[PDB]
Amino acid sequence: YMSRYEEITQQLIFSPKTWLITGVAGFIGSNLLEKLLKLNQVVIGLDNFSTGHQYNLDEVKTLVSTEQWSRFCFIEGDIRDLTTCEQVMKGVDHVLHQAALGSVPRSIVDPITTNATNITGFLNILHAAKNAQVQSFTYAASSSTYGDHPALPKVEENIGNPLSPYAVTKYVNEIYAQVYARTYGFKTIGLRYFNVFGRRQDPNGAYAAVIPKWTAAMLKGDDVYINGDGETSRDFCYIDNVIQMNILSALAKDSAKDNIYNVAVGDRTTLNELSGYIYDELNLIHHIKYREFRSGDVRHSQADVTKAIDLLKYRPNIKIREGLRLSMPWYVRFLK
Amino acid sequence: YMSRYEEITQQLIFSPKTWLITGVAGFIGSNLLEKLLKLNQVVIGLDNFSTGHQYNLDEVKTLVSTEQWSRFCFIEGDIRDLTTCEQVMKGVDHVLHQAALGSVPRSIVDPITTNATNITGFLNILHAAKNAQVQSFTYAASSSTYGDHPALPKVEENIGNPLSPYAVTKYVNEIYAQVYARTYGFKTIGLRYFNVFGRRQDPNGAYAAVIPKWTAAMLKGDDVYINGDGETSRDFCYIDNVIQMNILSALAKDSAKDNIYNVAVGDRTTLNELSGYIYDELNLIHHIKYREFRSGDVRHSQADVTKAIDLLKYRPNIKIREGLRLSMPWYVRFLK
Ligand SMILES: NC(=O)c1ccc[n+]([C@@H]2O[C@H](COP(=O)([O-])OP(=O)(O)OC[C@H]3O[C@@H](n4cnc5c(N)ncnc54)[C@H](O)[C@@H]3O)[C@@H](O)[C@H]2O)c1
Ligand SMILES: NC(=O)c1ccc[n+]([C@@H]2O[C@H](COP(=O)([O-])OP(=O)(O)OC[C@H]3O[C@@H](n4cnc5c(N)ncnc54)[C@H](O)[C@@H]3O)[C@@H](O)[C@H]2O)c1
Repeated sequence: YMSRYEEITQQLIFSPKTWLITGVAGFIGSNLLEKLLKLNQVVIGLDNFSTGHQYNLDEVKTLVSTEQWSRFCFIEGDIRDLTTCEQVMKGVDHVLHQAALGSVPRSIVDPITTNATNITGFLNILHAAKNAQVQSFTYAASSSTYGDHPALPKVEENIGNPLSPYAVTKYVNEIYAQVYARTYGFKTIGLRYFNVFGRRQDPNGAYAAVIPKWTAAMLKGDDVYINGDGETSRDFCYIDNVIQMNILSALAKDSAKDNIYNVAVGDRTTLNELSGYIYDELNLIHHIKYREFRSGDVRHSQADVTKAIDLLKYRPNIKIREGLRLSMPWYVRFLK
Repeated sequence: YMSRYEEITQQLIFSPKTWLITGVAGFIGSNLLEKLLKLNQVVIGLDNFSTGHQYNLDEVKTLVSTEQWSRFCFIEGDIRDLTTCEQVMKGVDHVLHQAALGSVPRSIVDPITTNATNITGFLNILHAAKNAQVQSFTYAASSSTYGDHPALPKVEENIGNPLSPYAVTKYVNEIYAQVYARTYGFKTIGLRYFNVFGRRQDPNGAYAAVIPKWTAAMLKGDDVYINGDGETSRDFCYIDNVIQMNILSALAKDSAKDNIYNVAVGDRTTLNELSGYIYDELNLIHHIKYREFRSGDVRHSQADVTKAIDLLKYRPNIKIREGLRLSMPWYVRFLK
């Protein structure tokens, strides 16, 4: 039972709000779209189809009723354009900012466009939200910001040195958000995601994340590569936990705002064990090589979620094995 | 005497280099242009005249030889456009990046514009220098990076939270510089200026700095406003010290690179004391209200410069009194 979350959702259904989702055609964005429409919220969506896809939007349309779909206004546009940022803010209550170009490798190889997308784009959205006087503002941050801090588990208040331009951009989102609270009274929540996974995470392309990447290859009978020794470890966190945290953040009490929260489950899985896990789960629905470490890549990652548990009454319910199980059927349909 | 600096300056007279100065039409940039052309260097300049002035360029031209001036290539353009950054970099040995929009209050009113010049702008120049593989890269950082840290005097390795949008941008300069060193081997030096003053520091404009502002007001007989009770203190730094630190950094040994240095005197002067000192030196060339503290003002500011003295052989040889004596005639001229 996700008790607090249950209750917040009940409020929303009775007293529906207008939400903006940037990144809405992407993985986490379209997941948020799915749930909010299912709660009868009015949603305004913004995406430029860079890493996101029209087919994410089409899938969501099939997952929700037609009255629900009718409360969704999609706007093709770019967060790098302040003007489009302000137009989409008009009448918004709740901001959920997911639009970014992710990936640590991407940032190393083009820190320029990524800076414009992830810093300039974020400030555009942040400033426009302030001027529009939204009720809340919750944005996607990153565990990569811990950097080279050696402590496990990772606690919000203790971070190291950024090890990639991607880490920098996400850290900058946090600092601008803090200064926005100091300078304007504008109180936000930043969510440091830890390896999110589930339905509609892109398996294709040179920047694919490890779970969909491997799943896709296992299905195709292709090779399953591992960047380094396989001991590199992570806190894989199924999207539903992320959707919970975004919605709790949006209706957080004021004292819980201007804070950063780890979003994860608190577990550690190595890349060796995951390789196993995905195979076992895919083999139930009836169907290995080592290379060099990825540069700018973080060694070990495990979240401490006590802070979100405490302040938001976050209840992480779906762990890695279950979440794989919920996902593999999605990837079969999608890749066939 | 300025032993190491004097040594360096003689070397340059004998074996000229190509220097890029961004912000070349500004206060610090045009002072750097003056010194480098007097040392017969090849200088590439870039400025968009946002806060800079064509007349600073005209002034520098009257102070050097036509042959010296023939080695100044001036480009009117914006560090926000990467292409123009890449162009001004070809054949450059030493980058002195000074272009930015200063002023805390400016950045509160318009955080978007400060962001674009100070972070996007800075990152474009840093990336192009990296790509052109220059010998050195030195940038204007800021004492605002100390934020709310309570130590005084201020020591490079101990900083607090950034207290305005401007402070975020200057802090982010440092972070990107450190990330470029880790990621691409590209070692920069960042210079945390404290309260620089001297010739060609704009006395006009809403964001005018205190020494020039007060000096204009004294000569016109306008009201000298003190923002608070006058015990507020600063480490006022004559330009020539800053010129010094720039050139030392440009030619620093490798191990002195990827480091941050305070650039100041190490002394603390009150606003009360300063209003005295300005008057005193103005009246030797023969010619006061109290209001609210400015919002978000720093109470006391003083640098510890031993790291500069130690690693770069800096000599803070011009103190506030001397510097004010040297600057007062320039202001009398400029203002009549
Ligand atoms: N998936 C993870 O494990 C993870 C981890 C840490 C942080 N994040 C962050 O979560 C957020 C959402 O990530 P995701 O995993 O859904 O990736 P994703 O690539 O599916 O979605 C990102 C979406 O943002 C859109 N977008 C990108 N730049 C845009 C721009 N300039 N203007 C408008 N839209 C733009 C893309 O088209 C895409 O739809 C991003 O900020 C990402 O950095 C994700
Ligand atoms: N003066 C101080 O006490 C002090 C203190 C801390 C930091 N700084 C920093 O020192 C540097 C130089 O400052 P200054 O005091 O000479 O200020 P300044 O305003 O006199 O000069 C800055 C120059 O940069 C140029 N510029 C601004 N944006 C530009 C852009 N996008 N493209 C091209 N040119 C652009 C302006 O036209 C101007 O000529 C700045 O980085 C400033 O933030 C100064």
